[PDB]
Amino acid sequence: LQLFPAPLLAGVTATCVALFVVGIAGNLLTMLVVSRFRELRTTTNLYLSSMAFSDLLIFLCMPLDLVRLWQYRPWNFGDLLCKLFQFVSESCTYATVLTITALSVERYFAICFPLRAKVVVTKGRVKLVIFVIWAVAFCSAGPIFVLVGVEHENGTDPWDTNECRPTEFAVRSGLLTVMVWVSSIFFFLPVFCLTVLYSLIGRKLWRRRRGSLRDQNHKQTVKMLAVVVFAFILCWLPFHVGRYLFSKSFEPGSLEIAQISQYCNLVSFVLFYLSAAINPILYNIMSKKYRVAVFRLLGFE
Amino acid sequence: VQLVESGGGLVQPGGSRKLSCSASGFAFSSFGMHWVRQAPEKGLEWVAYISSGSGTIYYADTVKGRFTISRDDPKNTLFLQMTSLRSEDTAMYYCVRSIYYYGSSPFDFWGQGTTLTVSSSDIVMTQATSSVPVTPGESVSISCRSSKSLLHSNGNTYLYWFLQRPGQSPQLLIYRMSNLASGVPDRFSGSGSGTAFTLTISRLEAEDVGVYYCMQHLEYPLTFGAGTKLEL
Amino acid sequence: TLSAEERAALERSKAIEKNLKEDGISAAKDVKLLLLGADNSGKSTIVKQMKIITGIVETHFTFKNLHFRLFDVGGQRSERKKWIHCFEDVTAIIFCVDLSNRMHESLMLFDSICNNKFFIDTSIILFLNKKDLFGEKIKKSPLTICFPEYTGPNTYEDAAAYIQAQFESKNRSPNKEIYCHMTCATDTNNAQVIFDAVTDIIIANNLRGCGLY
Amino acid sequence: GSFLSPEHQRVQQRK
Amino acid sequence: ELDQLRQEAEQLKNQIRDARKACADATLSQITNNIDPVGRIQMRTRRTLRGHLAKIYAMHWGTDSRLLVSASQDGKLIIWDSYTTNKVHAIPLRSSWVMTCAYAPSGNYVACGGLDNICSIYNLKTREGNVRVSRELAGHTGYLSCCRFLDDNQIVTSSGDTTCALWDIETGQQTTTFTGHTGDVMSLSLAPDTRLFVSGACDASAKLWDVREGMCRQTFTGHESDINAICFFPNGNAFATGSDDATCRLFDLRADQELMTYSHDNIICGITSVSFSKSGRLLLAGYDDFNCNVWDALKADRAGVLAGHDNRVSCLGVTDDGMAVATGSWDSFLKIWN
Amino acid sequence: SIAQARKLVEQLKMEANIDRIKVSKAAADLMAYCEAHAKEDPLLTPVPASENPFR
Ligand SMILES: CC(C)CCC[C@@H](C)[C@H]1CC[C@H]2[C@@H]3CC=C4C[C@@H](O)CC[C@]4(C)[C@H]3CC[C@]12C
Ligand SMILES: CC(C)CCC[C@@H](C)[C@H]1CC[C@H]2[C@@H]3CC=C4C[C@@H](O)CC[C@]4(C)[C@H]3CC[C@]12C
Repeated sequence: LQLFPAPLLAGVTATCVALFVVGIAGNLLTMLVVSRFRELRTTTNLYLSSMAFSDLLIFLCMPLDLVRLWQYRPWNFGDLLCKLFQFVSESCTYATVLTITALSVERYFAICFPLRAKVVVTKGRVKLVIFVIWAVAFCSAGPIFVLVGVEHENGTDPWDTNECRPTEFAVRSGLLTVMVWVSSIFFFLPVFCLTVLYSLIGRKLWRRRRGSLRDQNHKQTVKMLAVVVFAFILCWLPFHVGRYLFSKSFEPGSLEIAQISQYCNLVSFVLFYLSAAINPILYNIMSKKYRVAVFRLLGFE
Repeated sequence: VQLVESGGGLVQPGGSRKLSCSASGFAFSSFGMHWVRQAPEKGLEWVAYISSGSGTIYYADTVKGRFTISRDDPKNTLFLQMTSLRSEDTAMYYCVRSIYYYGSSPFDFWGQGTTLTVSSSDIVMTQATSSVPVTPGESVSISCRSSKSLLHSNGNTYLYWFLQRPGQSPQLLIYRMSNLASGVPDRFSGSGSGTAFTLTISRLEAEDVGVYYCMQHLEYPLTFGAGTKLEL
Repeated sequence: TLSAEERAALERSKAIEKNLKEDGISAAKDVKLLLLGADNSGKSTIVKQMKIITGIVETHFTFKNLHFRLFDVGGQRSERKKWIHCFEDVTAIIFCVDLSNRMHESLMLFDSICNNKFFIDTSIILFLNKKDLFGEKIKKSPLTICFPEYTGPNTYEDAAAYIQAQFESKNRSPNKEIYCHMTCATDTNNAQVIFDAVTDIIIANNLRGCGLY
Repeated sequence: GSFLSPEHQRVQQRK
Repeated sequence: ELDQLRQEAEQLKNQIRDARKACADATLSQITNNIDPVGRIQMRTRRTLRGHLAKIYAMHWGTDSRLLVSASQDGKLIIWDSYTTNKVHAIPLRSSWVMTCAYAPSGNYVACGGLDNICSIYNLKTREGNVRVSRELAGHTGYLSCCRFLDDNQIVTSSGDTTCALWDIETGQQTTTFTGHTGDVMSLSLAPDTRLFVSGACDASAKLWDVREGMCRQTFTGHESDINAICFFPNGNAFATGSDDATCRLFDLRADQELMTYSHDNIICGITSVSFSKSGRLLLAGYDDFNCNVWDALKADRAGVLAGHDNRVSCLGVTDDGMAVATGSWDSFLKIWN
Repeated sequence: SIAQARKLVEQLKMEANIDRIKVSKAAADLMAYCEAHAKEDPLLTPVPASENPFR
């Protein structure tokens, strides 16, 4: 237990179980509801069901993260297995991030140009948009296979000494710090749409009663536009500053930036698995159709 | 309801000729159309087929490659472009309409004919009789035989009967082996076995004298039988 | 589909399904509006453009590349409960009131329509016609004749604004809005007032479809 | 997902 | 004088209530108390007929037990082939506010009508290849609620102006007018020999008519709310009636009362449709709780549910050979059960 | 309202002069119909899948 102190690993494994059985609950429920009720198969629920797939696959890779977090040593599970867990989770965050950018564009056109004909991306070509997103999700996480892999200590017996780490060729060449700069445009480019398009949507909706209860309904709307913008900032700014300190930690003669990467990448651990759980909530909790569909599915209301 | 064809005449062999068929009095866009030709003393012979919307085209293997069928739904016309004309293509070409849904009557109206005069795995339908001496009031039975069972697994036996009076186009009598067509009297009747079929006329009149054909519609190409002539 | 005739029948079936979808696309870009006035109010006269189609009367017009369809059902003198579910899927209800005997009848009609079990989520455009005839007969015939609990100074500015409160007090549902507009009955403005109000319904329908309130 | 080795800094002074 | 004669009508109603009281020897429940139950009727969806855009208001089977028409408010009347799910015809209607449709027992004609107060007759065997309107019968003052063919020349239509009517499709005029209901007539059902028909209305009343005579023979009053659905027993000596108070009832034309009552305390929404199976042992009833229930028609047990629809079950039907049940609904799909 | 109210008693007298059988007999006749036509009901007792046209 050289990584973190002994009770501190125990508190993360407790709160990640609670994010597990809640994250897979609301994510299974979104795929069940859109499949059974043909009336709920809108364009918005087709983006949310593929986003419910990414938050289901991320939580399947969560057992392997805790055995790596409690034991970074040895790691004798699989020399080719740990390439896959790092590939599948990191390809899923690309898709999740780019789905949140996809919902921000479509609820821009639904509200800011409500009578528009929608010539470019029709409902039939929405299914093709989800395949372009998962194409860029799988190619941009593609270089994980060259980058990361099990690595033993030079000249030692590797039965108790391997590490699923970025191997020595990647830290030498500089291929790692290229990867962080390419992983960062999955943070800067959605935040330049989530904070631009949602600040233009609230520019229209606050123009309403200037142009009683109608005020109260557009006050709960921008209250929901502020939550899904700030919860993207809250979860993904510990992430991308977390893996930037990881890349700079291998720069020669640096220890003061190394230990900050131990703790920024631990508070980025929980917020990354919190965002996979509350993404079913934030998009499906003010929908009246969805709530009567769950009760019609469950049989209790 | 009428179909009128034009564009037939004396043609040198090897050349070309276009056949037109202009339709009047029915919704032409929803019918599939056939071409059927008749040699100067022989029986009927299927040529081509185009469906409704031109989505399916079949040809006879005699003409596959050198004939082209096409339809004009805004102008209500049908076309047969004929290339590389041999001396076996001297015939009289008939324009036939046919519509297909559940319970319909295909092959129920025939055109008038164009005289094209070129200068000089299938199912075989057998009408072994070719001439019967007939007296009015009597009972006639025309028998046809097939080299494959025309009965399908759905329950239909796709065998059709046509009558061609002397100097006229053919005319549907019985469709799908038992169904009397609209406009023909009740004295015609059809019975079958899957392989042997019978057409029974109860009492003869003078409006029944002609040549009787059997057709199969189980699979393509559609093969007629030889002619069974009735005379006085 | 094995037979030669079963193939051509299935080809006809697919041609029908394509023509059914090409009609469903052309009809989904239509705004359907149900006219529910009381007796003779102004309902048959607010239809600026007359393009019709005793039964049911449909008038239609187009305005700013948006095609409106207006369904009057005043000639259907039957029990209203039986055919009211036919119009469950309209965008809005356009209610006309004549401000110039039929006042408490129009209110009891408006109470039945606004609290209907098919017309929750269906917002209402309330026109109040003939304010050019309401303006002078209030000088001769005060609003205490029909509304005895009126405690105002018998002024056209607030007698018309008190009657508007009597209709909007029947709403009893937050999921539907009552837009309101006092027509002068000499105005070439009802096409725009419907158009501005239908846009606010479509935006608020889209906020509900995007899970965003 | 989002760590350095438990024995990180001591091998970097050795490299 | 008008008070004195209706005072005599008040005692004349007391006579027919006492004659119904005198004929009540034993309940149908205690007569059928010893026969074996039907068990548990489980049916599965064989076909699902997709292609209507708006919601479905009526369906009717053909007498050949294979073709069926369905009506919908997207403005199309579609003839289906139930064995292969093929669309034989699609008839574009003039007014899309259609509430009923019928098949001719010959198979050559299809009728429909609704909020336009018109019963339009469509010819299916044209010789031009297209389905066209042969006659539109216009004499009713309320919406058309039901229409049924007697043959290819006579049709009986129900209407919401408290009047059923018998038409002549050759000349296009009413032959016999049936008056006497005070509320809107919401349904009708023909006798198997087509000499009588019953009609249920919004005044909670059922009336037995006479076709060549034109008179009301019997009046049956048991329901507490609006009757939406009616169907004759297969031998023509009883009928079933479904209403908005979530109750079906079996009346019989010879003892002139009701026999059994089909209700459950979990059932709170009204019946939209009823029909009988080929022996008359099952009574299928469509509801607003989105599913259909099968009732043992002789013991009043509930034996089976047909739950497959996302919206209200609006129409229902059993074939003449008794093989399939088709249920249409407001979620724009027809299904077929077996 | 002067004569249609008196035409009401004429129809009400015409449906009172009818012969009602007893309700035990009409319950026994509907019971006797369903027993005789029971075996030709494909929804009550289903057919095998070889004779089912929808399977
Ligand atoms: C290499 C990168 C930068 C280019 C491709 C990634 C980004 C910029 C592209 C790829 C796929 C694109 C999305 C495709 C689908 C949709 C849904 C639509 O309703 C709004 C636009 C939106 C949301 C697009 C936004 C931009 C998008 C996410
Ligand atoms: C290969 C693994 C790791 C991930 C790939 C899974 C992705 C590509 C698959 C799995 C399930 C699929 C989704 C399920 C079905 C639909 C409904 C369809 O109308 C639009 C596309 C959509 C939403 C699919 C998009 C692609 C999808 C999300």
